[PDB]
Amino acid sequence: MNDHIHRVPALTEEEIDSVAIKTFERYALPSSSSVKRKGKGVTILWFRNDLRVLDNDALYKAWSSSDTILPVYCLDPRLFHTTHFFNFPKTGALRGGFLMECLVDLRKNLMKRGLNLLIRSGKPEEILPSLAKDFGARTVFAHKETCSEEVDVERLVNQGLKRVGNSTKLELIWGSTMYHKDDLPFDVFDLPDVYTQFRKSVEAKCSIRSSTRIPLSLGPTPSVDDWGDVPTLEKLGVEPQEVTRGMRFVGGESAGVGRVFEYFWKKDLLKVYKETRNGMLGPDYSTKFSPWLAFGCISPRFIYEEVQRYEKERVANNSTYWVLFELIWRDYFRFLSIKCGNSLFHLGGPRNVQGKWSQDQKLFESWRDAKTGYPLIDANMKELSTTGFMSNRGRQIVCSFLVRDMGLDWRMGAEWFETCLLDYDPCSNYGNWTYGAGVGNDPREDRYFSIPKQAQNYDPEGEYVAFWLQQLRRLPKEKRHWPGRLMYMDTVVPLKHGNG
Amino acid sequence: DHIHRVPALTEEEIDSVAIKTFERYALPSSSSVKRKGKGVTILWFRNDLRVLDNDALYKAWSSSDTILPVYCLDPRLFHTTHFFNFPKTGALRGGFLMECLVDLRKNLMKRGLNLLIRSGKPEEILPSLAKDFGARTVFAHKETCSEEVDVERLVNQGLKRVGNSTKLELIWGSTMYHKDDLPFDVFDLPDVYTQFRKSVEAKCSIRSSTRIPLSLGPTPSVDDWGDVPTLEKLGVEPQEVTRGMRFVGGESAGVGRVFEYFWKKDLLKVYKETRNGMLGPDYSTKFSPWLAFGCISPRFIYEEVQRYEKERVANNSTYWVLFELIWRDYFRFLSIKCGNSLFHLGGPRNVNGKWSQDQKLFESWRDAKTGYPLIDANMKELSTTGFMSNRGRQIVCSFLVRDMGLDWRMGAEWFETCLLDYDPCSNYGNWTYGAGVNDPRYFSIPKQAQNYDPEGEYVAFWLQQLRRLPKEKRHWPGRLMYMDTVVPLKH
DNA sequence: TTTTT
DNA sequence: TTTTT
Ligand SMILES: Cc1cc2nc3c(=O)[nH]c(=O)nc-3n(C[C@H](O)[C@H](O)[C@H](O)COP(=O)(O)OP(=O)(O)OC[C@H]3O[C@@H](n4cnc5c(N)ncnc54)[C@H](O)[C@@H]3O)c2cc1C
Ligand SMILES: Cc1cc2nc3c(=O)[nH]c(=O)nc-3n(C[C@H](O)[C@H](O)[C@H](O)COP(=O)(O)OP(=O)(O)OC[C@H]3O[C@@H](n4cnc5c(N)ncnc54)[C@H](O)[C@@H]3O)c2cc1C
Ligand SMILES: Nc1nc(=O)c2c([nH]1)NC[C@@H]1CN(c3ccc(C(=O)N[C@@H](CCC(=O)O)C(=O)O)cc3)CN21
Ligand SMILES: Nc1nc(=O)c2c([nH]1)NC[C@@H]1CN(c3ccc(C(=O)N[C@@H](CCC(=O)O)C(=O)O)cc3)CN21
Ligand SMILES: [Cl-]
Ligand SMILES: [Cl-]
Ligand SMILES: [Cl-]
Repeated sequence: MNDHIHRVPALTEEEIDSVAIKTFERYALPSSSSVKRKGKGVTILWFRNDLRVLDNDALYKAWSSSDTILPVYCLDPRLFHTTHFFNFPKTGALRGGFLMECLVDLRKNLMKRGLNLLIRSGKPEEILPSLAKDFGARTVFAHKETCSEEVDVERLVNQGLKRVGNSTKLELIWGSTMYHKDDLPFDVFDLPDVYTQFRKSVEAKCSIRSSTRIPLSLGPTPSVDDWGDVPTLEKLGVEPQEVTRGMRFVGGESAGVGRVFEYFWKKDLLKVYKETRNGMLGPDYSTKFSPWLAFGCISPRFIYEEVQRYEKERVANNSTYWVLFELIWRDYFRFLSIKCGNSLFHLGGPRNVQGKWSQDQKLFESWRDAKTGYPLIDANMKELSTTGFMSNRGRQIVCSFLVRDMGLDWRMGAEWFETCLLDYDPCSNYGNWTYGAGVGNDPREDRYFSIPKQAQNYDPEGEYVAFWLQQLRRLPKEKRHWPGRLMYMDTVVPLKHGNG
Repeated sequence: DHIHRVPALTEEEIDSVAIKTFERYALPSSSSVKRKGKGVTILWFRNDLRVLDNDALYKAWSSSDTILPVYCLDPRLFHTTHFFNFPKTGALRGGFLMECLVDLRKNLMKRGLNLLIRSGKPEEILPSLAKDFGARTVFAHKETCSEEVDVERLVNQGLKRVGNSTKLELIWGSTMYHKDDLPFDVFDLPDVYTQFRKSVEAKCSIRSSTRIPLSLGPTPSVDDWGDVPTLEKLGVEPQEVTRGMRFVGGESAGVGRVFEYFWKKDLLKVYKETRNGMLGPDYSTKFSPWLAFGCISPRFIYEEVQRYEKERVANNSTYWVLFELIWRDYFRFLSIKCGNSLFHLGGPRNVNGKWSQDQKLFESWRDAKTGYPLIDANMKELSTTGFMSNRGRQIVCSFLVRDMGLDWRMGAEWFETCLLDYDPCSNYGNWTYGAGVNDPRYFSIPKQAQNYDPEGEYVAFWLQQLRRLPKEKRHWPGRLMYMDTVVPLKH
């Protein structure tokens, strides 16, 4: 396989810059004298989880409705407080570091287009109105978000701008999804409660829009005395962390488009994606696009166009389709977050299921700290805390284990994923947790995963567990799955099914 | 005949009062706001059938040099109810709607505009008009519930299909407190009304009503402004009010009733004392039918309350009218938070109980043959007038759910057919609340009869056979004097 | 019913 | 906890 730490993408920094230039050139708006800018005044572009220049409608609209743009990112102190119910760190060190890399790359890429990124630490509803006043901005453009916390910030910013006068308007633009909200065959209040019904409808009745093309010249900015430093984690009360084993994701749009190139074109792996996507070990088994999608470093419309080109130039098969099937799951949970609102975060979930659930700290800590006694579980939980990533197969398994085998309040698992995952997204995280916990609005199915069966089918040689739990390396297949207590450790709970 | 027009003003008195109200609130001139070169716009009316305090109308006017107002008679409005298939719009509300449209056209014409009336789906009508007239924009008020928001989607996509350029602009209205001014996003709306009320009263201001110029013209050149469709064309047999309150449709009549209730009769200052009554126009504002169609707005009502508090009296009753309008806002915002759970058997909380849909039981409730005078008189008033007292609505809801054990949506859908003031937010909001399937309650029929109809005058008015009887037997008559009871009382 | 003893 | 045995 290779026992080195695996950079994602694995491209050299010079390969990344070359691919980035070619990609930006391929999708560039071939000049635009037709767009009228003169006399349109100053605008502020407020970045959140859309840290890219490519295929960015908020940026396009800001540019087309102004003569001067002030791009701004606010490091919101609330991002580094604690989680809602159980008070874990709101943002763990690994995602914190990924965010900083995203910001460094965004500033660099904006500079290539005649702009810069203003960085400030503080609450957007305090920073943005002050900037709008100082620079005389007519508008603040930003992407629309869906969940409670984010929409509350939108309200506070809008009310803040109002409080300094009329004129300055907050303009929120839909983004994030492969299928556009406005193009759906239903309002989101009537979103089907079954995914298959949603997928069939959009596939039959909708089209995917082309990527928005962005000009190579986006300047000028206003005259700014201090563009601000990239913040450091220590200032935010977070101890920096470096990956010591496994995958080391690299933040930013440049690296993100680099990974699309790497996975699709250089390694030619898209043609077998459906075959390998239930793997757990290494970068090759799946796209690994999720951290870049969560921060908006890349966009699904861009990915879809790359898939289209791959299908023309190389091959179209069930694997080239399945990547889109999975991006449609991302769309679904995004839209479902609007339909469900805060019931997405409640114990009973969307259908308000009753009864039970332990919050035993000792049990939870054994799951969190990879000390359950089941190698399959512990390896996954160790991968998570070490790298900020876990395989899709692993996420499903550790969810079932915590809910069903341990009997724990599922929100303890969801909030720990919120702390740890580079790709943390409230819609996808709480969506999949409620789905896996059996508290979604989807019809009743008892989705119990057998740990022994999962180990045999998806880690048949014990390669995955041996990688993360190196004391198991010397053992053959069967002991890797079931090592026994002295070699490994005690089991904290019995298994509900598939032998105790 | 014992028929009471609401308001009790002649058509000419209504005109006089409306003129004075329009002039009081008129925007004094406005050459300042420039219009020239701004092109054609379409104003799409739905349940906002007024000129006063209309932000959709003002924005359409300020962003254009020419305005085409349109109302579409949507055929889906005259199909059937969702679960139990009663008429989607009953004859009495249908008649009220047509009167509102005639008045709106009149009031728009007096401002140099007109009203284009077409029968059909907005998503088919509006894009065609946009294209033919070269409209840059279609302005309309934003709605909150599934059916209305689906029409918004279909119109938007229909405009995209003719081309880019033509944009649908949806404006928040309807409420006393503005959505954008709330101290929380609607996803975090308090599940208890009292917390909502205390929050908005402490942290929000009520905006001044939007003032409208007296001259709004011109319109485009239009060949046929369209006739008002008859109820018979739409598959509804006309119905007249044969007894009780006869509400008069339109903004003019609505502003007339505000004048009548507040100023002519001076009743606002006792509103809280009288509001649990059931007989006659005097006991409450009776604003609801005009509010439901948007013939009047709560910001205008608040401005009239302020003036009354200055020119007449301020006390607990003058406040209480605002308290109740805040309930209207709450259910509107709750419709967004709850979505379609507002219409489901289990409600927002998804309660799992057991509920009969027995057709025989439901019909004795519907047709005022329960054998309980208080219940039957209220149900008769509803079917005869399209209105029922607030006190009555609470009682008949309690009776249907708890004494008869019926699926509450049967009663909610019957209200949807009959009520002049039908509003999905307020109706299904109040039914879920009353049925105990709300976000956060039994009525004793005998107690209610004694406390809110002591002399039996209400039941006697609607139930002719009780009129001869003394109050003792008006409360509890019996089989021979009235009829048998279809179910016993739970308590 | 995406992925599930 | 609008009105509530
Ligand atoms: C308990 C649990 C929690 C999860 N939390 C998150 C989360 O916080 N953020 C997140 O992005 N995904 C989450 N997922 C979904 C999924 O596991 C990850 O998106 C996936 O593992 C990322 O790896 P990849 O990019 O190589 O995925 P691929 O298999 O290559 O899929 C391609 C893309 O499709 C999307 N996708 C794939 N599967 C899902 C899915 N199950 N739900 C939604 N989108 C999907 C992602 O954008 C992903 O990048 C969660 C799943 C579970 C079971
Ligand atoms: C089962 C049930 C169903 C209802 N259905 C509707 C409906 O479809 N449409 C509707 O407008 N009202 C509905 N209501 C609320 C209320 O009964 C009526 O608004 C009221 O009777 C109208 O009479 P009024 O204008 O004279 O009220 P007033 O006592 O004079 O109150 C003034 C205004 O405040 C508002 N208001 C008062 N009470 C309520 C309330 N409980 N909920 C919301 N707003 C209120 C109304 O806009 C009303 O016009 C319902 C109540 C119940 C119990
Ligand atoms: N990025 C992100 N955005 C979020 O909105 C979010 C997360 N992450 N992670 C988990 C938290 C928890 N979420 C919650 C959980 C509960 C309520 C809630 O119950 N609110 C009440 C109203 C206010 C109150 O009384 O607390 C409700 O009735 O909905 C809201 C948001 C928001 N969640
Ligand atoms: N004016 C008005 N507007 C409405 O939206 C409305 C009324 N009146 N009167 C009652 C009906 C019933 N309402 C309903 C009831 C159920 C769903 C519903 O359950 N929809 C599904 C998705 C579509 C489906 O599967 O049927 C859902 O999951 O929410 C929607 C609207 C809309 N209601
Ligand atoms: Cl976008
Ligand atoms: Cl308005
Ligand atoms: Cl009467």
